[PDB]
Amino acid sequence: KVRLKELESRLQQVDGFEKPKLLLEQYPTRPHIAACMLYTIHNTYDDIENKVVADLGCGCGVLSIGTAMLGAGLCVGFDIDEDALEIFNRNAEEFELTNIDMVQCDVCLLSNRMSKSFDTVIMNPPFGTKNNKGTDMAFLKTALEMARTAVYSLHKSSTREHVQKKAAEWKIKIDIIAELRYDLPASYKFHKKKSVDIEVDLIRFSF
Amino acid sequence: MKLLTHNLLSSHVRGVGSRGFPLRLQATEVRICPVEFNPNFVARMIPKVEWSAFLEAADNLRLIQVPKGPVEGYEENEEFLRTMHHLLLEVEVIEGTLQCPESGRMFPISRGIPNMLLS
Ligand SMILES: *CCC(=O)N1C[C@@H]2[C@H](C1)[C@@H](c1cccc(Cl)c1)C[C@H]2Oc1ccc(NC(C)=O)cc1
Ligand SMILES: C[S@@+](CC[C@H](N)C(=O)[O-])C[C@H]1O[C@@H](n2cnc3c(N)ncnc32)[C@H](O)[C@@H]1O
Repeated sequence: KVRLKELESRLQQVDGFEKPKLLLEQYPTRPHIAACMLYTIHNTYDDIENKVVADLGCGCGVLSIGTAMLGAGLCVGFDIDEDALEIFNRNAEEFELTNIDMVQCDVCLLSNRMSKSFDTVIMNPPFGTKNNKGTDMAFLKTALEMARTAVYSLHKSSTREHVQKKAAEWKIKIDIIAELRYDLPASYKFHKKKSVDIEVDLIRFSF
Repeated sequence: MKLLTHNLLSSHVRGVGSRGFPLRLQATEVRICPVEFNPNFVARMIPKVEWSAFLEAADNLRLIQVPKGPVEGYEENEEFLRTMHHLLLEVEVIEGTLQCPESGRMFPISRGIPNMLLS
């Protein structure tokens, strides 16, 4: 049994990006965010232990590392950037976690790939506009195609109504399980009154 | 890349439409990596494995005596679950290729990571 503070402590030991790529919105999932999110997924919903899990936009691996310590049978991380994945591999090896794999790919181009191959999908996606919609919405479409049971994701709280509308169109059950805030990299604050932090919803999608 | 991961990457839901095809695996470098045995997980995975694709991949990695399908009583067969644990999770492709059946293009596996981009 891993307690919440213990989990968060461990996730503080995950090393981040060596030269984060701004265009890909590279920042590690923040330890308190990841710990509360994964602890809920495991202890409230039982959506990790003995499951096969996908982490979309896995980065340096914070969410996957935590998932692997909570009893997953296998967590597979997916990211477009090889440099992120090199770091993730290093982190997994440091933690001695061998119930992990990772794959380099573009999550927005996974139509009909790994359909219903995972129990659970978890993600902290990018938000940038990609073909008229948030990249997070492209990630969501992929996640729902890949997942059998549940998707857990962080979306801007400012987009809540849009997410709710798409879930209804898709006949997906949606539950907003927490309202969270965390700091973006300082370099993201490019106009005077832009907040340093971002308000997100942790959302559980299910079928 | 583990063989369970190859199986998921390669998978298609079988239905009324035509058969999909797996990625053909070749390897130049393999390593054995112990994973803590989770018999509950392995038993859950048995009915989800696409067995023809698993057998092809295992043969290409020079694995031997590979179970040819799910055995009688397999949730109670600790030996079969232990064997499948090893073959699905502990045999890692480090350097290799995945070949797309519809194009013939090679997608490289390097440092254990498949690169599925169309570079
Ligand atoms: C038969 C295999 C094949 O056609 N592809 C196209 C790539 C990749 C392999 C697909 C895929 C299959 C199974 C698992 C995964 Cl993780 C991925 C998806 C498809 O993805 C891409 C990614 C990038 C591009 N473009 C560029 C410019 O790189 C196209 C397609
Ligand atoms: C906020 S970071 C995710 C944080 C991650 N959970 C971690 O702990 O490092 C967003 C990630 O999405 C990846 N990414 C961006 N666009 C992508 C795409 N189209 N497909 C896959 N990964 C993508 C980035 O490279 C980056 O690692």
